[PDB]
Amino acid sequence: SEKLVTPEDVMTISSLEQRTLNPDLFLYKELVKAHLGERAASVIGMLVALGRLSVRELVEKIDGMDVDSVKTTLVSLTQLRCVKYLQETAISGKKTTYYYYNEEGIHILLYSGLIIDEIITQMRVNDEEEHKQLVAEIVQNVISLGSLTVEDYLSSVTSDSMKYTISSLFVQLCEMGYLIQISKLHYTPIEDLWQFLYEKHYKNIPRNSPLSDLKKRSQAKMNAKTDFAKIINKPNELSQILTVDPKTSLRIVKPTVSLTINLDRFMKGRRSKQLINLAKTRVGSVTAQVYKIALRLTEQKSPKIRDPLTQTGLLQDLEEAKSFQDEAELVEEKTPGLTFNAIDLARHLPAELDLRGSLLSRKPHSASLINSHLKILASSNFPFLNETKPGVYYVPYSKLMPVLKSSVYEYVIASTLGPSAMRLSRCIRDNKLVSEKIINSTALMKEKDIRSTLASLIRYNSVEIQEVPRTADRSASRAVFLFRCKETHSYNFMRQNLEWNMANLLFKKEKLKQENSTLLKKANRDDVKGRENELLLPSELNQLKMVNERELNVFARLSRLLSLWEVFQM
Amino acid sequence: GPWFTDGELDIEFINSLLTIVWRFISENTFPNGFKNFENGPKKNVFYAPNVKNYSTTQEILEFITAAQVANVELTPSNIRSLCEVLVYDDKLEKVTHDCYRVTLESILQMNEEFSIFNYFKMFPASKHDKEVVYFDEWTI
Amino acid sequence: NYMSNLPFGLGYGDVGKNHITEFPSIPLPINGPITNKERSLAVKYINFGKTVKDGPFYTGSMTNDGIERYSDKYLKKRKIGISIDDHPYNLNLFPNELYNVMGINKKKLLAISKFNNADDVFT
Repeated sequence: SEKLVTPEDVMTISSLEQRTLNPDLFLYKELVKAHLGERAASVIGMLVALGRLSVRELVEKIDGMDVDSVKTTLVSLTQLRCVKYLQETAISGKKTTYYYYNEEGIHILLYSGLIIDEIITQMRVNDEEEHKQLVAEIVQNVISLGSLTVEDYLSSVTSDSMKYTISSLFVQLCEMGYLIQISKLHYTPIEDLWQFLYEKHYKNIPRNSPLSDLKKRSQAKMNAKTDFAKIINKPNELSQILTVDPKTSLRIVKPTVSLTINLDRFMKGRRSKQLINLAKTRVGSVTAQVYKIALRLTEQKSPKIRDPLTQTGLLQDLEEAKSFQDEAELVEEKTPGLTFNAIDLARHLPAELDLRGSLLSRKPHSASLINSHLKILASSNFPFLNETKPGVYYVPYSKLMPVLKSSVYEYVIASTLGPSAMRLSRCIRDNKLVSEKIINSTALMKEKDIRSTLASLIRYNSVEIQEVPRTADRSASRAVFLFRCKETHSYNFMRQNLEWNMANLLFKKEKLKQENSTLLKKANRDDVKGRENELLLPSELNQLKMVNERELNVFARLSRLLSLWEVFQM
Repeated sequence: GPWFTDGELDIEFINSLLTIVWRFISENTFPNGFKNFENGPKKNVFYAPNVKNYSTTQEILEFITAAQVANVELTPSNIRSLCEVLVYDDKLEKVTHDCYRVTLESILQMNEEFSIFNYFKMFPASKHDKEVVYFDEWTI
Repeated sequence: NYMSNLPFGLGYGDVGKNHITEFPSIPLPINGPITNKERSLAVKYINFGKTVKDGPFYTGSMTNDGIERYSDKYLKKRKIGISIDDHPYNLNLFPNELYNVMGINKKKLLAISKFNNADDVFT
């Protein structure tokens, strides 16, 4: 410190006012205030802070809003799929609508340009002259307006060829499952839906049963479970291109229903991308292309990132937890669409895989070569691929996502605290529980650096310190201390840390754009946009380029933070 | 053991031992030793998944004893401990008891879409920027 | 006496200085420069933000005089803003009490469309 800083300097320069807010609240509020206005931000803030709220409670809590402003804000939030609702009736018959917050709309606001980029990449249309611009604009219009009907969007264009291309491109986008029909299912909470289904299937059982209460509960639960599995996957399978041949023997998306962005398929794509990035580390570069093709062939039929049955509050029963794990292993192994052989992957390799001298067994997209690639995938340390039968392969999402979590966390902690952090973390993750001397014997490096690095790891919850007393009353003065690794605490802590960093970035960006509103407003409107040179002064050019450069860096770092934060949701 | 010098564990001699054993495992597991991984990753060729390409602890014993760079005769238990140190630091990988192969992340650590896995490449930002991200910011 | 039991690894000089740094000094591996694809991604983010902020769902932030002059003649506001009720609405998705502010009777008209192949950065 060249000169000591007063607490005024700490408050002004260093972000300390921002360290006292929850990462979830701070992230959601900054995102909503960045995209929508301040009223939506305040409504979402009180919704997250106090939980479930009704319209009267929202009027009472938030200061400065009447009922009309609150209802306008709620309509704006509800169009963008940002607030869920449930209509609840009491004993007196007074029906009231409670409002919640749902993750999906906020994540859409946080995944916008990435969704556009991924759908551009997954378009895969050869020789596009105007189609790319059209897909980009239809995706942007869908995300911005929350949900739209195809007929209402078609009326904005009058020419025939572009309307035909609208029809073809919407059919293409719905075919793989990126734009799905919306309904009241996406606006009711999963917990409330499961509670209603369970209660209806429990009250429906005939009374005066001479059969046991616990197994009656489990029977109603199983019927509610199978109906839950039927209802959640209903829009996922097919609900918008079911119509065939309206006129002239063509397939068109239904001109009666509104489409909405399907976020969970985009999560499937991002998990596939993370697996590709992991596979680019142990084995291969062309082999990475092979594993990428293998994932992209099976990206649509992939299981959920989080099982909706897991959020239903049914984890207290250990038997149901084991049943969920076994059902996951059931579906991931013998789904009728996730099993493939060499020949199925033969017809998808582009004209860039050579494979003439790709391998040396000694110490033209053929079946033997692709089989050898799939085998060297099958022999890797992490379970990238598994064989239910020699020749057919399935990717074990149930036994690879923890592995990807561990690898990403270890590389992050190594890049931010040094290779000593990797060494200690792996040493205390391999061994289940160690003292200090076992570390000093097994991990061959100096004593004081072990103590320093391990002390620094406690601050971010990489290791948990376990006390063992040697006295009648417990004390650390004469006790022996063991060191463990609890994966759950660490993963949660770094997830919230990355959420906080993302929200800090967006808050700084919002402050930068708010403080320099004059120049941005002067350059914003269309008659100068693109020809800023003639009217602006020399200093204004530097100021505008500085603002834009900082904005681009902020959003690029936000994308790079998402690339590490998506892994810890799984 | 032989790691201690004057009653304290050293790091230079241990690092030399780890370097030579990792070089040997690189020579045996990936083809041509390090000679294929030179230049870009485009031209590298890997062995078929039906070969006995790993080296066991006895192979390390033989190679280091022939080299005589460790100045005291060493035990297979020391070899197992050293390979455990390497597999801790993500230098090699174990599939079977006393069976190790060199990985590929370590090779890239010597000498495009963002991946956390290759953190050695991309540089820290130029100073005097107010939108710099610190992992240490939230806790303290 | 109190300050007389120092542990094995410290001397009398290290203690007596309680300045824990409030500023951070540990960066992440995400901090680097911007590439071309990342530039296109940032352009997509900023274009989406600028589109939505002027869109039909914004909400407020919570001369300009009423005197009768004659500069108002043949002079008109440079744009007509879009309200909450000027968009197609699916009647089934929205709840029941929210039907007041939104316009069921009023005609559903607006469906915008915009995308640019040219970067909106002045650098």
